[PDB]
Amino acid sequence: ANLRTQKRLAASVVGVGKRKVWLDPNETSEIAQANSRNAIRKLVKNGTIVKKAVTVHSKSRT
Amino acid sequence: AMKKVEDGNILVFQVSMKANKYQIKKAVKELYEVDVLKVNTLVRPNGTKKAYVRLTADYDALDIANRIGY
Amino acid sequence: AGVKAYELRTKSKEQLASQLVDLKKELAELKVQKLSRPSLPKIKTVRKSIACVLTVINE
Amino acid sequence: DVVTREYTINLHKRLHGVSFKKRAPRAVKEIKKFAKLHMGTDDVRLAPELNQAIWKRGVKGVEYRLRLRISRKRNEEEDAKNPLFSYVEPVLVASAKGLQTVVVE
Amino acid sequence: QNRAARKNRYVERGSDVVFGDQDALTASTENGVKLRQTDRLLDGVADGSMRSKADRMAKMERRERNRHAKQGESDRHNAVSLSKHLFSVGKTDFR
Amino acid sequence: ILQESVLNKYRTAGQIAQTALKYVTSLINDSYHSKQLTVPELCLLTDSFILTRLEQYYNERGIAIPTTIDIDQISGGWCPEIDDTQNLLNWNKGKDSTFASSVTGTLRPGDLVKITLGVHIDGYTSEVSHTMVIYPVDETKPILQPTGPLLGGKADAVAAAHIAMETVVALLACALTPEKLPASGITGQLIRTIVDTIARSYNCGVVPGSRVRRIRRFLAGQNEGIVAEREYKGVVWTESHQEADLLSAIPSDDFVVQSGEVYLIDLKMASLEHCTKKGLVTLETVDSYTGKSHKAGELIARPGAYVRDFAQTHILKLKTSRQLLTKIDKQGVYPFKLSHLSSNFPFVHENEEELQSLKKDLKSFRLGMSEISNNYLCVESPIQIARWVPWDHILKATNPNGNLSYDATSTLTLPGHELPLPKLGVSAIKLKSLMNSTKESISLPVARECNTIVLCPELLRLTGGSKTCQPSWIHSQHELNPQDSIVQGIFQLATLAKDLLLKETQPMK
Amino acid sequence: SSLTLVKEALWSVIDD
Amino acid sequence: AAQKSFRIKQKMAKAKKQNRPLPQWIRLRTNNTIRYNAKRRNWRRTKMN
RNA sequence: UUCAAAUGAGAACUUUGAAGACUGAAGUGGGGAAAGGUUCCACGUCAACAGCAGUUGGACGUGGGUUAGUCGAUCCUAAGA
Repeated sequence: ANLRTQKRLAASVVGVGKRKVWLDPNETSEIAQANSRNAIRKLVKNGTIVKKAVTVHSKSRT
Repeated sequence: AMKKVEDGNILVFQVSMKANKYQIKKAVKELYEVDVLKVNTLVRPNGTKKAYVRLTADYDALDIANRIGY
Repeated sequence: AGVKAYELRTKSKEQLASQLVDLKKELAELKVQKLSRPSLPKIKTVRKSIACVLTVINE
Repeated sequence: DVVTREYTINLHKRLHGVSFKKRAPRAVKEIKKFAKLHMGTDDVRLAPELNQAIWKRGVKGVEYRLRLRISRKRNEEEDAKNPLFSYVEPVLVASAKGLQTVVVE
Repeated sequence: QNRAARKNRYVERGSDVVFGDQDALTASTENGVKLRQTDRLLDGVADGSMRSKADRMAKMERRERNRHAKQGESDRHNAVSLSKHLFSVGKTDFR
Repeated sequence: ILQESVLNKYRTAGQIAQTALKYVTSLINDSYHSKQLTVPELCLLTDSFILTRLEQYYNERGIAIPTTIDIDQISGGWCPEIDDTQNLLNWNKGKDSTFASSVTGTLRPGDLVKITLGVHIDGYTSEVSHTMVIYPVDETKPILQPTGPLLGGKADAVAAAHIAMETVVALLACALTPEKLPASGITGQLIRTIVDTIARSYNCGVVPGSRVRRIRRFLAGQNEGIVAEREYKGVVWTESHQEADLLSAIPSDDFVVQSGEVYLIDLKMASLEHCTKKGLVTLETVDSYTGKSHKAGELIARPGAYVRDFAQTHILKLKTSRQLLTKIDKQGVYPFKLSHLSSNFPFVHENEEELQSLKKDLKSFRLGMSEISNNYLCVESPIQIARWVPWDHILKATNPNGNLSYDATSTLTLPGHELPLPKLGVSAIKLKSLMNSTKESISLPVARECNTIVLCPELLRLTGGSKTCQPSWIHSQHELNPQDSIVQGIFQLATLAKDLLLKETQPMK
Repeated sequence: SSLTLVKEALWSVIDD
Repeated sequence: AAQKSFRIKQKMAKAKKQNRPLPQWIRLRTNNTIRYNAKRRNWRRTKMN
């Protein structure tokens, strides 16, 4: 399969880059069925696609 | 185009290159007996002219789409 | 098939204009089918009938 | 035939004099070699956790000794060569120093 | 866990019993087009036997170009017979 | 298995169909024979009635077959909406008088009306149909029983339908007893033999779509042309059998009917009083395209029934389409209209404002169905007219590739890879070409009779009966050749049924 | 030549 | 570009409508010499000025 | 650069995930002018091309897509014609 379009659309929907967004590899057919931002939003809320919180840059030392 | 119907009460036509928004308004009003709110035009990459036609809320695009056949 | 010029030459001006309008409506009705089916030969006949009527009028 | 065993492997002497940008993939290949030697099967499946354990200190900082669990298994596939395959997992322990190999239930 | 498991299992609707095993209603078209999409290559040709005839003919005529290693039916780069600059102390035209 | 739960569900599904049949046959006599409703107005009223009845009794339950009213040429599929009435006019405006009944909705005299419908509960279904006939009125008579019997080929057709119906009923009744059958135990060989000789006696050929078959839960044969199945025991009479009978999967040999089973009968007879010659009886589809041809005999229409192929999936871009797909898949695997899926459709009370509400909903549903159909999720159940072809054109034909001609842009696949007559190596595409390629474009009139039965010791006939499908008295000829094996057997069967036990379910008041 | 024979037999049956 | 003149856009539209292969129902014709489109164009191979 | 799985006849090169690194705000980022012209996006999809490979592609086949009273041209004049 090929979830390139889905990763792109999920990034554009959630408002982050593709480096963040995460696709669970088990729900592959359910993700590949999606070809629309509404479906990607459904997968965002149900817990199939998540946001991957930020890589930290601490300033304790500074 | 079909989504734009229910979205904005909008029809989508292919029209002449020699035409303009006034003529398109007049032609839709003459053929299909409807008042038009605005017309928006573009020229496609294949050389034709596309026109989005928004109808007033009095008239519904679904009726005209059923009347035409598509 | 289609119209006949010798038939139209007897007709009047208003009958000819009405026939032209009807042919234009029929052609438009066919052009919405033509986008779903590729082959639709009746359009040739009506499109040439329009030309025959216009020729008679100009004559 | 179907058996699981703990082992420890000295990667220092196997990677002695290896390019820094080749040290960790060489550790992967040497672990596959190790499993093939001990079990006698060509197909060897590492775990991504073992890959993480190798690549934790980057290409050129792999630990000198690692503690592995090699589990031989059947191939349930339709039909394949290598009717058995080895599956290597990591053992996360205090330190791999001072241990010897033992069979597991 | 047992509450959730007893809520989990299914009732096996009739949609399943009909169309689980079955598939391939409105089978695979060639160019992956919808019902109304205007396929130019194959609108005129109605039947599959002559469709295969035409495809085989195209594959037969493609060969001498594929031998010359063109990027398609559009690569017509034409190479000259000889270049003047390649044949020629002081200033020279190349290093 | 025939449990009490199964068979009482069959009964209460059947008698709803019976009383709805009585309702329609009520209404038509109210409208025409009595001192005026159109076809599509009858149809949704009948379906409203059936669902209003279904609500009282009983999870998967509803209408298997939407009520179809064929008229005088159509083998099956005619069941239009109220959307399409002006469309039918302004499409068929330039054509000729034929199909005027189906085009306008008003029925004429001498018009052979084949009604059919069905109802299902938890997958257990019951179909029924009846060929009735219009005949003008008596005015000087006080009671006004309408004047004149029928005489011609349509009369032939009705006679063959009724006689074939009763004979196959009796045969499947003797299926219980390995006795009480004239040896002149039971097989599709015998069934096809007796029905073919009845058809030959009355000079009315069998239509390709007709069949007699087994039923199981959710698997009746409602579609029979679109969806496939491996386990299908039953008999059909198509062009392959026509050519084989002229010479001398659906296997007929390894098929002997057994106890404890539910069966569907569906017989279609196409009359031949002209035609002059030997010839084939095939089917032609009706499209909405005026522009494919110039001839006036062609009918132009849009089918109303759909069916959705639950194996495929595709996210739609359109809100209306996705909501309509919800409404569809919450219904079952049986065909449906757009009117069935709505808010006000059963018509608890009925007025013009509710019909208007339904029309607006329909205007939205057609937009949804556009995208649902452009993607191959739902398909149309086609409108098929019976059409006659003489063997002369076929034998003089030229088919430069036989057994290899697909039709390639037919959308369903199963009517595409048919090969109706493997001998002579002609397919449906070239057969259509030959059917069109001739001024002998003779379309036949057809009569239809459909019943559902179950074998326990009695034959419990869940449809039919004398209240239902009592025949319009007619005046036919070619009335059943004596002096043969099979005819002796048939008459002995008819006499012996009076004792065999045939139970029949009555309609609901 | 099977089509020849079956068409011959079919002509035979339809002509009478 | 992106602020074209209509002349350039018209030429581009002609080029788009020309950018096709040859139909298959022309192979099947009596006395057909044509087997491919020799005036075919691609944005990367040849420029159309 | 690596590990597993998925897809597939076939995976060093495709997809997802798990790791390790890089550009390091005078970027391997986000947008534009000239030029190009559909290369954009989707669906199918491997004969030729991508100096290995290829299930992938700016390739091949078929479609979709560019909506302006307010952004620009259009108007003004500059050197000049």
